[PDB]
Amino acid sequence: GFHMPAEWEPHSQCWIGWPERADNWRDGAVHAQLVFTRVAAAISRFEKVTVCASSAQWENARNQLPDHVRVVEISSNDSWFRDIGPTFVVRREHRIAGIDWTFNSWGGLECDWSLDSLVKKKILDVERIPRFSHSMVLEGGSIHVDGEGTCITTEECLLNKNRNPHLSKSQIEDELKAYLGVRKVIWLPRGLYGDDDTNGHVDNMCCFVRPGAVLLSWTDDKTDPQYERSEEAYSLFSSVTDANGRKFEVIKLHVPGPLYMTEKEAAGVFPRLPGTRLAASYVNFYIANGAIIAPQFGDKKWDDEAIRVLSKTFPHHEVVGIEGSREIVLSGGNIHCITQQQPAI
Amino acid sequence: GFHMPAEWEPHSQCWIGWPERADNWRDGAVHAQLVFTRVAAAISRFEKVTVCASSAQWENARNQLPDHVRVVEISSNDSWFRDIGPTFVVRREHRIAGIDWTFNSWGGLECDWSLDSLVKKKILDVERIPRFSHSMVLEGGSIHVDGEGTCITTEECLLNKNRNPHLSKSQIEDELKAYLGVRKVIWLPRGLYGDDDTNGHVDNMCCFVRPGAVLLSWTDDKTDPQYERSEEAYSLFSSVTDANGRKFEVIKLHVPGPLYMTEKEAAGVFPRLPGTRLAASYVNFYIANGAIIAPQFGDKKWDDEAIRVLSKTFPHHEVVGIEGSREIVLSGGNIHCITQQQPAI
Ligand code: NA
Ligand code: NA
Ligand code: NA
Ligand code: NA
Repeated sequence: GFHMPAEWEPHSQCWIGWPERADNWRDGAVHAQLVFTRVAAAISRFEKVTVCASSAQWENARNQLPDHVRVVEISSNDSWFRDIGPTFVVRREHRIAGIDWTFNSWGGLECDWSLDSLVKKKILDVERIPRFSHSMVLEGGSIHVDGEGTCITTEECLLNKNRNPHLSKSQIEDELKAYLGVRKVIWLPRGLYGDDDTNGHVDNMCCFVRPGAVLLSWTDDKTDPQYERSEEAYSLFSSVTDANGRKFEVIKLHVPGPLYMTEKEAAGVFPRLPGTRLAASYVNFYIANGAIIAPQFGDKKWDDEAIRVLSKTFPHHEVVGIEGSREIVLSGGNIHCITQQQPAI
Repeated sequence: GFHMPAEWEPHSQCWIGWPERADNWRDGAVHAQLVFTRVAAAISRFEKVTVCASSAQWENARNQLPDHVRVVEISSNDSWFRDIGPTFVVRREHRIAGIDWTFNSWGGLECDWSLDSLVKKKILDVERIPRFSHSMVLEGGSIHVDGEGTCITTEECLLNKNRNPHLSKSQIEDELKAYLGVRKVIWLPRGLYGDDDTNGHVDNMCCFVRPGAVLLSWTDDKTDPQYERSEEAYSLFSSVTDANGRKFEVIKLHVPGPLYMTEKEAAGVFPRLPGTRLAASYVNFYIANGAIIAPQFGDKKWDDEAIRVLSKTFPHHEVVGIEGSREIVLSGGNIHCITQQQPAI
């Protein structure tokens, strides 16, 4: 009787990690920490925030973050709490639980994720919230829900042999149905071009706005490899209905750039290579209570256009652009990847 | 308008650390961890418990402790949360706060306590409880209160030049009055003989049973050096009144032994020396909601007598003796030293 509510439904708080590993974040994560502070501070205007830092980083996080953000000590390999935090479910006796999916470092065998694996159970232990363990590998960034019985995902990620090669698509779909409380799963073939680290997480490709409506990463440039992925997703959405028999409205959200890691950015990481195409999309935003917390990549034309489209799309939410989001995407993710909502009960 | 309530007043939870340092706990703390589990499990029958472990120990603590005990990650140098946890105060607007006294490793300059110093603020941050910082050095084990305006302490500890040599007795007393919400401080000259590590903490010498009544560490052996300390305290209690003008009832609680570290015990620590007299007293018990959690040192005569006296003294509480408490005292403390109550509001 539990289900995953939509991200726009009310939250009691948001969980965020704290970056530090010098081999993934340039210059010892100094720039990324400034942006994590900016994101946490912005979200905290709208809902309570907990930032989780290692022992070595706790004082730094506590100094940078404002007093009304809670700072706890939770050790991790890295700081992508969308994927390593628990996925909370509600039953409207316990009324909230967390799903502890198995983590495997985004298909990483094919190199240590043991601390990251413990993040789900540690957060649930802090909150004294029951844990539902699952042997299936899954990351929260790979699924999206409308809270009304529909889930969207990508085949590129969930059917990759680096995830659950013991399972067929039907078996995976049945676990999503049972654990997320959904009745229909929409399988986009592919996520964002260039998102090789996650194998095409849906949260970088498409998300719900409301039941029956999605934002879709888009480019008007038919010569760019993103075009065929976005067009294929657009065609799928235009050909199917949701779990309640609604047609989809699709709103295009144009990708920046393309953006590429510079020599200076790559040199700061102790592998991240000069010229690497960045997996950048404005779709990787977080919905906080009454707010959209949206990336800004330092590409003025597309940054301003994304704020315009998000403001029109979410007319009852305050849209907040976060300067410096390029510093998150240099390490492979964005605002949605670093957050995990806790639904209110 | 805040004051420290008595330890027998209702608690919302109890905070406990988790031992691990091989240079203070024999055999890598394996024996002490069994006893910390025993104490936490016993307290948890009566009130909620949080055990705080380092990243390296979190899984071990989580395995040993029962499911209804919360396990959080808080780093520390060592695990004496009576002295390194916050002292909570209540105002019956915020109704609870924590005092963050300065810690200095029990006068330790005259050798690293930087992580221990952060424990107070970390616990208050987890709970989102306001923090009152104090520049004065103080450990919670060095004071005891009745919740009705009286505090007892020792001169041996608080007037030692290794604590607050900038302050006179009057200045220290005024800080206790202001921060604990007390109107009279009773200064025992001395704590327990042999308690050189803490310089005679009151919690190993004497504690309140109820307003107007104390338990006092005692020996009938006039040849033992404890006798003159206990007799001096008995005479003081018999000569003064409390903050409300009550005379004191004194109940004697006979020390075990004396007990001495064995060669085998000392050899297990990676300094703790063979033959060291142990600073052992049954006074170092914890009052949980409706329970007395009391040491048992493996000295059958005095262990049984302590349970008899505590059961008579606290007729409305369940007395629970903890087997293996000698393993705590080998490292310089006991059940009261490893706990810190959080008062209910
Ligand atoms: Na701060
Ligand atoms: Na991958
Ligand atoms: Na356990
Ligand atoms: Na000392």
